[PDB]
Amino acid sequence: MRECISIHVGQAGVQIGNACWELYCLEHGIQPDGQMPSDKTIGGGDDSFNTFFSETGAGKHVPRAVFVDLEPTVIDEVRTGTYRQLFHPEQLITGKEDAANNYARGHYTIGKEIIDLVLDRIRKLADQCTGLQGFLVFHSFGGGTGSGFTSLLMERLSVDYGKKSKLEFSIYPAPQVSTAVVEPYNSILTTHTTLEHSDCAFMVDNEAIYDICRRNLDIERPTYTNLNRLISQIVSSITASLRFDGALNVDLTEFQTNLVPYPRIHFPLATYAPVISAEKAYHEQLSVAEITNACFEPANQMVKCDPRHGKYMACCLLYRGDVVPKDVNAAIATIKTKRSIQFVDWCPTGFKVGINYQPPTVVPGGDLAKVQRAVCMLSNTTAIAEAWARLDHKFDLMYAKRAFVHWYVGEGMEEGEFSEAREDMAALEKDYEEVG
Amino acid sequence: MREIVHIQAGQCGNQIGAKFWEVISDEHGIDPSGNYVGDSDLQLERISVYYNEASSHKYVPRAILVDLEPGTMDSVRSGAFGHLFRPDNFIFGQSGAGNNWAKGHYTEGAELVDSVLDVVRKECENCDCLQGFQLTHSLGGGTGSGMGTLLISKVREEYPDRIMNTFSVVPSPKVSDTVVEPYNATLSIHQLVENTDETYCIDNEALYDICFRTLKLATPTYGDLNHLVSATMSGVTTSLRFPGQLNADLRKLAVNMVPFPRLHFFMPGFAPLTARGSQQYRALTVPELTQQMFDAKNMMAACDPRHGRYLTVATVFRGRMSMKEVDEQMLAIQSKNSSYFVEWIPNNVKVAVCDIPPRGLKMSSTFIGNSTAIQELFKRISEQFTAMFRRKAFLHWYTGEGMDEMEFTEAESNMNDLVSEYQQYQDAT
Ligand SMILES: COc1ccc(C[C@@H]2NC(=O)/C=C\C[C@@H]([C@H](C)[C@H]3O[C@@H]3c3ccccc3)OC(=O)[C@H](CC(C)C)OC(=O)[C@H](C)CNC2=O)cc1Cl
Ligand SMILES: Nc1nc2c(ncn2[C@@H]2O[C@H](COP(=O)(O)OP(=O)(O)OP(=O)(O)O)[C@@H](O)[C@H]2O)c(=O)[nH]1
Ligand SMILES: Nc1nc2c(ncn2[C@@H]2O[C@H](COP(=O)(O)OP(=O)(O)O)[C@@H](O)[C@H]2O)c(=O)[nH]1
Repeated sequence: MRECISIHVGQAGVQIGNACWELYCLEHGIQPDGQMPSDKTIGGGDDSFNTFFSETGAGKHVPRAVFVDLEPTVIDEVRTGTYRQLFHPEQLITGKEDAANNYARGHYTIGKEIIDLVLDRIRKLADQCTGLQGFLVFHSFGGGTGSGFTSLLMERLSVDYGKKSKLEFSIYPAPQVSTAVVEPYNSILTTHTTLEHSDCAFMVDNEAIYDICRRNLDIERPTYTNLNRLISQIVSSITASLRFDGALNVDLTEFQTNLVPYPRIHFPLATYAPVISAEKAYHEQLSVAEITNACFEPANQMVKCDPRHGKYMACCLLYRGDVVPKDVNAAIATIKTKRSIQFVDWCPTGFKVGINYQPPTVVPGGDLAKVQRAVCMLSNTTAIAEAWARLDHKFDLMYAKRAFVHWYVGEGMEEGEFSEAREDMAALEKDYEEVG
Repeated sequence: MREIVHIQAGQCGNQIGAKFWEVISDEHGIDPSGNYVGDSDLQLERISVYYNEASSHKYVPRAILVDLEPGTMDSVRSGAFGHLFRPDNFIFGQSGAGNNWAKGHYTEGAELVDSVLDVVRKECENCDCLQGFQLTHSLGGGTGSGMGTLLISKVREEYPDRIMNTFSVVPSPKVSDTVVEPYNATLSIHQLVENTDETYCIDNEALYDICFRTLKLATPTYGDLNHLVSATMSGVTTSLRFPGQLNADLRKLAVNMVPFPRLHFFMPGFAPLTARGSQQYRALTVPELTQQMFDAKNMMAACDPRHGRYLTVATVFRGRMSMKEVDEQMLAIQSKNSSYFVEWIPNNVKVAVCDIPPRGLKMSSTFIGNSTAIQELFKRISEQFTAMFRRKAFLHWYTGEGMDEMEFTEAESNMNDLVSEYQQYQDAT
C-alpha cells in the first residue's frame, strides 16, 4: 500500500529493466492479458504488488516507470514487443543521438536538450502517485547518455522533492566487456556528483557476475541475455521484501537506516550464493541451512572483495517459503565461527531475518529453473574499498598523461575538476580505511 | 542510425572507391538497378548507412564523385559498378588538373567547391540524421590533396558537430609516376592534421612491397592494388555495416581510439594476404590469425609493430568460428610482450565478431590499429622532402601560382613537430 517510481536510463538500464519486469509480472502471475486473480477490475489491488502498478478503466496495471535512451535500439525492440503495450502508453521516451562514451555530451550538449521533457514526464506521472517512498533508478557507467543523464536527472529530482528518496542499482565497469576505455572516467565523473544527492546505491559488478555465468551456469558466451537474466534474479531477490508483501525490510527508508552507517558511505554489497545450473533436471538436493552455510565464500558476492578482511554494519536477509526460523537461529549459532565475520564495537548488531512465502517464480525457459529456497545477504561491508581502490589505480594510470582529456575538455567542462573529483574519492577511501 | 556522405576524388579515390563500392554492394547484395538481392534481413538492417531509397523503394547510395580530369567519368562508368552512381554528383572540371597545387588549391576549383558544397548540402537535407562524411582520396599530386583538402576546410567550416574520416594514399619511389609528390604530401598533412579527426595511412609502399615480395606479382598495376584496398576498407566498414558488441561508431571509434587530439594516424592491416585469385586457397585459422594480426608483412603501412607501442588497438573478426577461443588468444598475445601494448592505456584492445564471412574466404580478420609506429612513414616523407628542398626544385611553379616559401617551412616544422611528439609519447611510463 506504498507506491514508488521506477526508471531505466540508457540501453543498459533498459535491458536490465526488460529482463526484470517479466520476473515482476510473472511473479504475481501478471501476464500481458492475465486477469491477476486478486483484483476488483477497477483499481483492484493496493497489496504490495499494485504498489508499482496503476490501473486504467481496463484494470491494466500499467507500470509507473519510463525507459530512457537517446540512441534508439533496445527501445525500438520494446516498441515492437508486447512489453510496450503492458507499459503505460507514451510514458517511454525515444531519442535521436547518444553522447557515445563521453559523459559531457549527456551533461553539456545532448542530455540537457531532452532532460526537460524527461522531468516533465516524471512530474506528470508522479503527481498520479500519493505514497511514493522514493526512486528506483537503473543505470551504469559508459557514456554521457547513460552516466551523465543520470547525474543531471538526480540533480533535478533532488531539487524537486526534498523529502523523497532514491535507491541506486548501478553496473560497475569490467575489462572483459570493454565497449570503451573512457569508462572509468565516466564512473568517477558521475559518482563525484552522485553521493551529494544519492543516499543508497547498489553496484553489481558484471566482472564477478561474468565469472559466475561462465563457471556455474554453463553458458560459455556471456550474451546480453545471460548475465541479464541472472542479474534480474538478483534484483527480484533484493526487491522481494518491498515488492511482494509484508515482512522485514518494508521500506526504502528502512533500507537506508538499516544499511547507512554514515550519510556519505552508502555502498552495500549484495550476496546471492544459492544458484542452479539450468533447466537441467536434477543435480543434487539442498535445504535452507546449507545455503547460508555457503553464503560466506568471497567468490559468492556481486562485487569482487574479501569480506573476511573487513567489518560489517548490518545484514538483512530474505527467505522464500518453507518456513523454519528455528534452524535460522541455528544458523545464527553456526555463524559465530567468526572465520569470516567480525563487527564493530560501539554499534549493536542485527542479523535481521524476515520471511516471505513464495517459491521463486521465474521465466518459462531461461538459463535457470525451480528451486525451493534461497537467501541474500545485504552487507554494507567496508570491504568495497577494494573496488574503488582498483578503479583509482586504473584512473591514475590513464590520467598521468592527460589521456582523452580534450574529448571532455572541449565539450563544455574544464579539466581541473578531474583532480578535485579524484581527491574526493580519495577522501571516501580514507573514510573506509579509517572505519574500524 | 544516421546518414553519412561518401567522397571520392583524384584517380585512386575515384577508381578505388568504385571497386570498394562494388565489393560492399555485392556482399550486402543489392541489384545494380536496386532489386533486393540480399538473402537475409540482417543485411538490410543498417544498409541505410550507405544506401538510400529511390522513388520506388529502391537503393541509391549517397556518394560524391569529384575530380578534374574529365576522363574520370568514362573510366568510372567503364567499371563493373560504375553506372549506379547518382547522375548528378559527377561534378567535373574539364581543363585538367595536372598534379600541381594552387591551380585547384587556389586558382580554379575554388570556384567549384561552392557547387560541390551546394550539392552535398541538398543531398544531406533528406538524410534524416546526418552522421558525418566519408572522404576517400590520395595524398598525391594535385586533385586528391588539393580539392579534397579545400573541401575539408569548407565542410569543417559548415558542419563542426559531425566527425570527419579520411582514407589516405601515400605514394612512394617504387610505384611513383611523377616526382613532385613529397612537396604535395607535406603540403597536405599540414592541413590534414589541423583539420581532420582520424586518418587511414593506406601506404602504397609496403602494399606494393607485399604485391611484389610475397604475393609475387612483378607487374602490380592499378588492378591488384585496388583489389587489396577495396578488401581492407570494406573490412573496416563492416564493424559498422553489422551490429556487434563493439558497435563502434564514428564518434565512438574516435573517442575509443584517439588518445591525443593530434596523433590519429592509423595503421590498417589485413591477415589473409590475398591475390585476385579465383581461389581462396590458403585455409586460415584463428589461432594463426591472431598471430597474423601483427605480421609485418600483413600491414598496409611502412612500419614495424615490434618496433612500436600501440596507442590503441581495435580488431574486427568474421565468419562462423568460436568466440571464446579468440579471446583466449588475445589475452595470450597481450601477456607475452607487454611493451607492444602501451602502458598508459590498460586494456586498449577491443574485440568484436561479425556473422557473415568475407565474400571469398572462410574466416579472417580485419585489423584497425594505431601505434606510435606510424612515425616511420612520416619520417620517410620528411627525409625525401627535406632532401629535395635543401636545394630548390620546380619551386617556381608553386610560387608563381601564388604560394610562398614560408608556407613550406611552416609545413615542415609542423611535420617534424608531429614526429617529435610521437617519439616522446612512445617513451613515457
Ligand atoms: C549501519 O549499522 C546499523 C544500522 C542500523 C541498525 C538498526 C536499524 N536502525 C535504526 O537506525 C533504528 C532507529 C532509528 C531510526 C532513524 C535513525 C530515523 O529514521 C527514523 C524514522 C523517523 C520517522 C519515521 C520512521 C523512521 O530508524 C528507524 O526508525 C527505522 C524504522 C523504519 C524506517 C522502518 O529503523 C527500524 O527500526 C527498522 C525496523 C530497521 N532497523 C534497525 O533496527 C543497526 C546497525 Cl549496526
Ligand atoms: N544491458 C547490459 N549493459 C551492459 C552489460 N555490461 C556492460 N554494459 C554496459 O552497457 C552500456 C551501454 O549503454 P550506455 O552506457 O548508455 O551507452 P551509451 O554509449 O552511453 O549510449 P547507448 O549505447 O545509446 O545506450 C555500456 O556502458 C556497457 O558498459 C550487460 O551485461 N548488460
Ligand atoms: N589510380 C591510382 N593511383 C594510386 C593508387 N595507389 C597509389 N596511387 C598513386 O596516387 C597518385 C595519383 O594521384 P592522382 O589522384 O592521380 O592526382 P591527380 O592527377 O591530381 O588526380 C600516383 O602517385 C599513384 O602512384 C591506386 O590504387 N590507384
